[PDB]
Amino acid sequence: STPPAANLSVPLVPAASAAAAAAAVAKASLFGDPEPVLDPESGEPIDPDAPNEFECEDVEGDGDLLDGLGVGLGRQEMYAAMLAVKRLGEDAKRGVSTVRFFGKFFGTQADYYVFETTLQSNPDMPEAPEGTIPLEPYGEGVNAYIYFVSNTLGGPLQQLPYVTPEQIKASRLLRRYLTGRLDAPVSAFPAFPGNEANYLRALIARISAATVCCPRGFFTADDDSAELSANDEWVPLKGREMALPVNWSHRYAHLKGQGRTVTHKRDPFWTAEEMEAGPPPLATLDTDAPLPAATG
Amino acid sequence: APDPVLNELYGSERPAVELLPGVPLSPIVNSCWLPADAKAMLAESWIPPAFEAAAPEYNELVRRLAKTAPFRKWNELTIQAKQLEQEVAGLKGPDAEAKQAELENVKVQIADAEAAVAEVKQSFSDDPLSLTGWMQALTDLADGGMTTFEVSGQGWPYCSLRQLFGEMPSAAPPAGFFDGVERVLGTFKRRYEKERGPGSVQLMLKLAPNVFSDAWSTGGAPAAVAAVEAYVERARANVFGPDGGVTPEGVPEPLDLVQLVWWDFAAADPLPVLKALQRMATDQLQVVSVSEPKKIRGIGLVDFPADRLKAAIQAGVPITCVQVEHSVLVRSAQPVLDLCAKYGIKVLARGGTLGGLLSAKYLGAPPPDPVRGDADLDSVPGCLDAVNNVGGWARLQAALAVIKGIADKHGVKPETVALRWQIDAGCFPLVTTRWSSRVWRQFGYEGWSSFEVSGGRPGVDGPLFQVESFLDVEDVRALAGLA
Amino acid sequence: VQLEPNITLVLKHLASCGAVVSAEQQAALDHSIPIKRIEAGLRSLTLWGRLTTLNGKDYLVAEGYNVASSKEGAAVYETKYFYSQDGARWSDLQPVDSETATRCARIKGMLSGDPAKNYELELVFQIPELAVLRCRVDAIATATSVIPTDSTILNAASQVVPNRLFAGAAYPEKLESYQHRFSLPGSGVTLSQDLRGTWAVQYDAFKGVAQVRSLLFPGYFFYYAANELTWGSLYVGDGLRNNDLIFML
Amino acid sequence: VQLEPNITLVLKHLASCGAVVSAEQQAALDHSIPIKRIEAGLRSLTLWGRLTTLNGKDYLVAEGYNVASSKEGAAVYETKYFYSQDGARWSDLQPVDSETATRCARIKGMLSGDPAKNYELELVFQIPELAVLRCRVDAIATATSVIPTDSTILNAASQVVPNRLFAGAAYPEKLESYQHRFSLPGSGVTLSQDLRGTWAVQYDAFKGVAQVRSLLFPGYFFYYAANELTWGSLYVGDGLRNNDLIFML
Amino acid sequence: LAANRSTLADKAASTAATVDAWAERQAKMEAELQGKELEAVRRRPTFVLRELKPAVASADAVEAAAAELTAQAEEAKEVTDIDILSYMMDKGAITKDAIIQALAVHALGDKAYTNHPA
Repeated sequence: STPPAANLSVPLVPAASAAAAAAAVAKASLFGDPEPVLDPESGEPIDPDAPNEFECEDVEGDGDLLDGLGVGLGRQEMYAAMLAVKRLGEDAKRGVSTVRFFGKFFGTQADYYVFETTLQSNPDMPEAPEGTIPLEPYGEGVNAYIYFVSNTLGGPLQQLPYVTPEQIKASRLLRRYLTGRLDAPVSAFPAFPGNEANYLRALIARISAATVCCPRGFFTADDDSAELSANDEWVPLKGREMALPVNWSHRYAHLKGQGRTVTHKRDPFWTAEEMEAGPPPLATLDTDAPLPAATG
Repeated sequence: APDPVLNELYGSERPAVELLPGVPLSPIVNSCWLPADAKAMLAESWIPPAFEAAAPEYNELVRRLAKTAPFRKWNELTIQAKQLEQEVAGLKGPDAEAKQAELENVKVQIADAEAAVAEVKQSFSDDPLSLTGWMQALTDLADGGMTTFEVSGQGWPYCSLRQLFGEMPSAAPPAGFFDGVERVLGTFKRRYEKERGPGSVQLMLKLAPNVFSDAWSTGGAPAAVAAVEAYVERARANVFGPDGGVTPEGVPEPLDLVQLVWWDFAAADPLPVLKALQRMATDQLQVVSVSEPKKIRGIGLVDFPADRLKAAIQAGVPITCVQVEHSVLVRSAQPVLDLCAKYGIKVLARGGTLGGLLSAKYLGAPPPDPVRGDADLDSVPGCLDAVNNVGGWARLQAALAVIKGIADKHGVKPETVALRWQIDAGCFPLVTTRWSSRVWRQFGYEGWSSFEVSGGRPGVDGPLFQVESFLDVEDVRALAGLA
Repeated sequence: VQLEPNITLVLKHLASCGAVVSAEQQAALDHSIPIKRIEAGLRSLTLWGRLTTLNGKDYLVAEGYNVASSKEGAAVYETKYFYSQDGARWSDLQPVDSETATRCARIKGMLSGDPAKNYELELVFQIPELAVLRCRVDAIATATSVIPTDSTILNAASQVVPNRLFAGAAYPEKLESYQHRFSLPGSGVTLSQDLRGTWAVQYDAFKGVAQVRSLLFPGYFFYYAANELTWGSLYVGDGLRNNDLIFML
Repeated sequence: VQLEPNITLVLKHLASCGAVVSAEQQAALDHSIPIKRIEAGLRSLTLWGRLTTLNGKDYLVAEGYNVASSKEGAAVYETKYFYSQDGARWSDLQPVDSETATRCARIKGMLSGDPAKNYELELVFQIPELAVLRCRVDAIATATSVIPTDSTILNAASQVVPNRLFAGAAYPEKLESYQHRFSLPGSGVTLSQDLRGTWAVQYDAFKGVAQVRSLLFPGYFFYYAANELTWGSLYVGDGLRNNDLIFML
Repeated sequence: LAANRSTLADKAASTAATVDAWAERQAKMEAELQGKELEAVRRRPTFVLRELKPAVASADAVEAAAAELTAQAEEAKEVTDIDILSYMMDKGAITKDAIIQALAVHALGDKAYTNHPA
């Protein structure tokens, strides 16, 4: 009795896999040094680009921490993330000063890799129209960092635009799976002002403002400003003390319900949205809002 | 009227066709795979008792010189001189003076023709790239009847993937894959057009933009149009040298055709690049007065699916030809054939012989092995993929036995049958040229390298370039049954 | 062509999706999977998944069957389920009667850590947390358990056995290439016969690895490598169900 | 059962034997082996070993082959070798002549990392380093290449293909269970018809894993996991065999 | 099963024999090609001396040169067409360009004016 799936005759590689081949080549290029390429029409070598001088963090180290905790991506993906961070910070066309790996967003057709970077020259932000909540300029609470998003590690790398309070307010109303491509209508109702990229940027803003933390006492909050100066006298806690949520604090400013880190009051009465007072800047994770009670 | 070249060479009544209103098209198109790199090929030089019978001067030049237009004109002028001398000797009257004036005119014509003959004979020896192996190969190919060419090479997936989908440094020139092939074909074109004919040899390029690159993705439509314009400029610099790129009247001479090959459709739609190439193919009138003269005479597409080709038709793009893979054993793209028949656009058939795998050998042989390597084929892993898509080596053996029987029925090589099957389906064939003592092997002929055995005849056979097919109804039934 | 999915290849191919386990728990698994496999007399025992709790002490859950037979048109596997807070020591998950199996589906929210927790529901009903965990595992297994088609065959005496001559699934991108475990080999039932938009397949043609994610249960992943025929699946995350599927898509 | 050996399995089961690769090289292999495999027409291409060098840029060597035929009473695998200093880019490892290999044999100590070096032998002879590396690699490959006995089988057209109905080597703690790949499947020549003390075998019966170490070449290791039915071999060290073996036994 | 083994071995041997036969046929063809080329190379000097239709050298001139070569040889080895032609070009009566021109005129074939009736 011949079994059902006896044999099949397929080519070595499907003839419709150019995109996967390009992604694989881009991810492989992250390793080693770029070999010099001789020019066409002659034998003279093409001089490589002069690299940019940037700053980053230890990606193998926190990859090891996350592997020890059993969270995050694999240890074989954190190394590629390090190499992608190095490639991004090393490029001269897009001049960054600091780089950091935000994370990874799943999708129904592709996934998003997100890096938060500050630039050496912030681009131009169009002025807020009349009758709308004024936008936060680059460097402020919601637009402190500029984000880059790619589909596969390495490869192309787009820059997400800034985020406006309207987009943040509209994002809190809807609930979607990310299609994986950056040009896709998020929703018809509730209406969303933008394509997939704007929704992704708003989600990133909310998540970053909610779930980016630093160990307690690491920083000291500026007495009148909203700045954090590194604490010189900080004594590390050891072992399982960093499992209690009382020993962590919010590293970024609380996102108000208006759509901004700081409320914009009209000039004279005010609504309750404008009088929204938040927590102290370095807010502990213990003093956070619990989820609603379930049936059980 | 039939093509004069194909009339004398094969007794063929086939009338010449035109791909575009200006440029003609040969019955079979030669895809040009370089055997070595262009650098190792552009450096080759033909220049090495009181008499050397084996010296290239007495052997190669006497054949390459008699094929030039100045020498033919010299011979014809001598013929007319002798004739008109005969009649003027016969007449001996008042008309004899006018005829003697005609003889003096043809005498000065002979003088200038002989000066040109000496000029071209000197031009033979003062350039190294002429008379080499590959230049002679392409010259013989063009003199055989297949004057159209096609830049191609090892391609996705059997090639370096870093040279296709890799990010070049910023300082690098805007040169893409299939670069040196253009330079070699341009050198051949200029040499051939200097020897004989103003526009005798055609050339159909190939544009393969790396749509996965960072610049293409982050740029947009202006980046795409800038990239295609840069490619067109570089291709003009390649086909025509820095001098001679423009006609003496001041209007640039345009390219023959540009083939667009797209890598992924769900990544980036080819509408912007198609519109840009259309605008480069059309000249923008102002009042009437021509402005921005055409740089490309036509646009073709490669391996687009039927739906995408229809979508490109629906956007106004003047597509003139499409090349697809459609052989006697592979019939995966039938819809494209019907769509092109409806819209009246030429179609080119790559494959046919599965890369020389339908030859006299392999009839009972084991499958070729990549690591060990086979040289009669062009790409071993591509041949194995073709075998797997057919189904296996056993099915290919059965099909090759059937084809060999059909061939021996008439007396033709086992590959002319497949090529004539391709021609009968309307599509134009696309055969890969062969190199280095394997010349004419793509048509099945063997031991055709030396002049002693060839005698100047082409390594093809007449039945392939014929208006009426030599395939009887039983043969057609068998080949249709091959599937 | 494989007979049982590896625990290392699954963790390697599903690491990107976040389906990872702690290194200490991984070594403990490597040691203590055969111990429980021999202590329980099971020919097959693999890690089924990992469920999150209100503590760091997640539940690692492993399933194992001794016999698997065709019964009333259903490929019934006599599965046994075991749970462990750490990779070292395993306990059993006793099946749940229908009354509590219906009174356990109304309890929502992510579980606590101690398996001796009693939920109180509405007179008051006391239900153990282990019952709730068993219900959630059963629901996910009913909805999701996925294997490539034709990977199983029916022999004499009506037993489903691995198809040793399985040559692989052509078109791994298509959902038709995959089927539930409890579908009979003869029946042409696949994941295509499910709801239209509840399964997302992303296939890398170059590396030949297809990846199927469940959208109705967001934490279920299944990889299938075709160059070497190796398929595995894991559920990572809480066991709750995604009701409002229509709005999200 | 398995179609091709899995690199992660090899690195996981040979971790004790000291055959290890760096993290960067491991990831680079994971991403780069398929690319080089598909660039050529090779159905198979896997890591062969890691030879140690003097500067610190170890030579990673991989080997591949398309089809496995039987010819002159032996299994002749037409192989192709590639080397690298980093896991990213793979370069060809050219085959050497006969007299060049005889001269190869006279160079001892670890070869340096730079592939542009030249060694001087004796009338003087210049020996490139890549030639020495290929000589050593082919020597080790010829000497020791283990697969479990009858894990392959002949077929129509007489090609040595895998045996999809492989029952598993019985008594796998003995050398009669393993054989050189060159030995034909039908023949009874196995790992016991060579010298009596040039192979060591350790066996864990509970986990069912066997480790075969070559003593002629102290860097060659092999594993056979019986429960999963997966086998694989690796080489780590310089390509020198210990001629002073007898005093060591 | 014994017969199956025997038949499989026979089939493999048959395929190997086919491959070897193709290789030896190719080698024989190449050898015959080399023989033809060598024969043509040997033949060429006589052809260019005494059988070109556009007469590079008149019969009287070439026979006189051959007679002088024979006389100078006897005073000292046998005359050869290659030696006759080499001595003739060293004498300067025949230039290389005339050889090339006549050979091209001949290679024109039927299109040559010599083959033309007038």
